[PDB]
Amino acid sequence: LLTDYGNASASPWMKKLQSVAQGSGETFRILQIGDSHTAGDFFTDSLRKRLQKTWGDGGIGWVYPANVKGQRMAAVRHNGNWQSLTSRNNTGDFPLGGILAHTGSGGSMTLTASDGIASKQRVSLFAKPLLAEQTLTVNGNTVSANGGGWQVLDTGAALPLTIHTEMPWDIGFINIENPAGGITVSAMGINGAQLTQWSKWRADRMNDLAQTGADLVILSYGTNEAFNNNIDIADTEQKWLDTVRQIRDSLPAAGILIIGAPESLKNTLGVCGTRPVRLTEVQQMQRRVARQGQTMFWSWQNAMGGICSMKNWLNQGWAAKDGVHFSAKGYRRAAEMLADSLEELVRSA
Repeated sequence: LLTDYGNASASPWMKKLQSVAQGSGETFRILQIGDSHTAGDFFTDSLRKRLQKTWGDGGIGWVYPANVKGQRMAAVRHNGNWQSLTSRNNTGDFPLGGILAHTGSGGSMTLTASDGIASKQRVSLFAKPLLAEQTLTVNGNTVSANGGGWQVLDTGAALPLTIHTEMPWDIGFINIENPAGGITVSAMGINGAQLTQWSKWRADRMNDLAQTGADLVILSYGTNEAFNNNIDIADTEQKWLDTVRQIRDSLPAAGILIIGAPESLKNTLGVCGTRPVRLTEVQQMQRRVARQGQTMFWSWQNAMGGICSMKNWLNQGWAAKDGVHFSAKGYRRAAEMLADSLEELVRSA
């Protein structure tokens, strides 16, 4: 299921994960960026709870600044007055990930962890203040910008977290990491997104990517590319290759895992089919990019039983009625196979 077209065992990130597994106390950061399967958080949260039991709870990682309509965070509940906006249907000066929230004046947001937390955690925010040296507060502590523009505010707090803004700010993702180290899985999804649609994000998005501190980037797209009957594979392959090349430029020390689209059905009509017309070209392309870019490739379709399997998963309650999206227990099944593959790769070093 997992093919390594690079050199996993020799990699700097491998060495970091190993070090964390003995309890170096560092944080190993997994950042999954992708479409609806990522945006729902069922895949990533299942992945999170497993790799955290295996190698340590590093915290929730990077989460939304506010509720995002039709999208989901599993590790935090949001309660407040900020208004989110995403690159899905809209234009905006987006930080990496396509999500921001307007705090407005006298704004307020509380993040409460679905489980237990206790102590001070490391907190980091993508933020952009209206005025240059502006402030907000985090559990009552004044936290200050330096100059204007998008930037990362480094602070510390315990959960639950309350962020007060007297005057307007735009807030991106928020990082929340356990100081004792371990693993974080961060879900940066947009419903319906394609990998090339990072272009909708601000020009410095890669400078944001470098700041996420990710040690392993999981790129999970392909489903909606496959739904464009008129997609141009060669050009798409170039832009995909360019994205891999740029991730490597600004995250020189990270692993890259490309998850090939799972089987989707244009029609659940008839036993087996019918697949989208361009699904196989897309799937194949994703593997070519993985090998040329020397990345890891995990075949979601092969994890399902290969071709003509989505109908099986549909019948078994693993997939949603539409034949594209999965059920919550369907995603848990997929992600667990991936976690399997990962631990398998690690143990073999």
